[PDB]
Order: sequence, then C-alpha cells, then structure tokens
Amino acid sequence: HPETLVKVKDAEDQLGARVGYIELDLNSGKILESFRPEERFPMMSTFKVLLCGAVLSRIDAGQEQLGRRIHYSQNDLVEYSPVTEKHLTDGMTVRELCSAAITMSDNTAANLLLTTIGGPKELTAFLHNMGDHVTRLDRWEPELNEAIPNDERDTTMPVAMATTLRKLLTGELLTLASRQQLIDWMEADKVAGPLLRSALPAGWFIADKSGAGERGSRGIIAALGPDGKPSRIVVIYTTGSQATMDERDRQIAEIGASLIKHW
Repeated sequence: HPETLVKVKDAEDQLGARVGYIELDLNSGKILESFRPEERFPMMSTFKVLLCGAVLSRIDAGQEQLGRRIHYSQNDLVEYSPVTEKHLTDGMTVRELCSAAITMSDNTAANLLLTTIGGPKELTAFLHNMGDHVTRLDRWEPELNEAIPNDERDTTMPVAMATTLRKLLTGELLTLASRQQLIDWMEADKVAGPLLRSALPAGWFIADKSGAGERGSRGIIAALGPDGKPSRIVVIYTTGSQATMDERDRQIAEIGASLIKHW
C-alpha cells in the first residue's frame, strides 16, 4: 500500500539516511511494494539465515550432519557470542550453531559455520547458483558489519534478499524438513523484539532475523501473516543514520505498523 511508502519516506527523514523496503507475496512471488529495491545495503546479521540455508543444503546432500560436534577455542571467539562463549569445553553441534546464529545472532557461531561451508566465497557461490546474482558476503564477523559508505562488500539489495528468502523457505532448493527447520529457527528469534514483532497483532505468525552494524546500520528480513501462517516477506534495511538504536528501531517498527494496517 502507498501509505506504507509514506512511512518509509518519513523514516528516511527522521533518521536522515537511506531506507530500503520491499514487501513480497510469499505465494506468487509478486512484489507488492518497494522503495530503493535495487540499492545496496549492508546485510549484517541477516546473512545468518542464508548461512544456515547453505548449511542445511549440505545436510540434505549428506555432506553435513545436524548432530556433528564442532570444537573451538578461545582464539575463535569474536564480539557478541552469547551462546558460543558458554560451551568452550563442551563444543557445539551444527544444529546448536545454527540455532545460536539465527535465534541469538551469535557471531562466533556464524564464523564456525562459515568455515564448514567454505567461507564467504562459497556462501556467495551458493546464492549465485540459486538465482541471487547480487547478494555477496566477503568478510567474517565482526568485520562484515563495517558498513563503509559505497562499499559493495557484504551487501544485498532489498529485492534480492526478499526473493532469495522466498526461495529458501518455499522453493524446492531445500527438503521439506530443512525448510521447516530454517523457519523454526527464525520464529524462535529472541533478539528482534523492538522491531516488527512489537507492531504485530496477536495470533499472527512471524519468522525473522535482525541485523545491526556500524554507521547506524540496522535491518530485518521476515516472513509473516495472519492466522499463524506466513503469507508475505518483508525486508527493511537502513544505513548512514546518526540516530540512536531506539530511534532506529522505532522507525522500523512504525513501518511495520503501517504494513499491518494496510495489510
């Protein structure tokens, strides 16, 4: 709805920065609404959904197992690793690593998983081989959150991320069990509360993954809809703002409120 575009424009005014927006129909894949759909924005932690998308693809191929234990040392720990720092001696399975990466946005869990699939270059090759020819991952955590202006590294386009997310969740790329496993992780997301979930009515379904980085970078990708069933993909990115995190989260939440109102 056009009214939602008014809020996105209002958001850019409030934040004094760019805001990429795209509303996609999960079913047909038809683009419902868009704003700066083909401009690049830092992916940040939202790439973790794609990372586990690739990990699950390998699980399906038999090249990887969900229960395989991965051991790491203190040398591997990077900033913001709430789950991995508590299991240095115990280690963690591939299933736990993806849960920690998506649900908790654990940075080290992303790096450990990144090495098992071949790193950034392989994740990009995976996305390319599935139709996404623009989304690219170059660095590791936490460097991929730099958000240097005009830097095309570790970025995506709202439209690319939206369609790529749709293919992973509803396409035939992953097995039914893996597609379902991916969404379960996204639904259990416990760090995106201040965003779209706050503007969500009771009974609605929400599977998401937030992103935060330097230079006011903030974003979120989601699959939501009424009656406990997802029916639409929403992708919101913004970078360049000097606004605080609460002000940034408030604007994104307002976009989500408008999105709901004119559903």
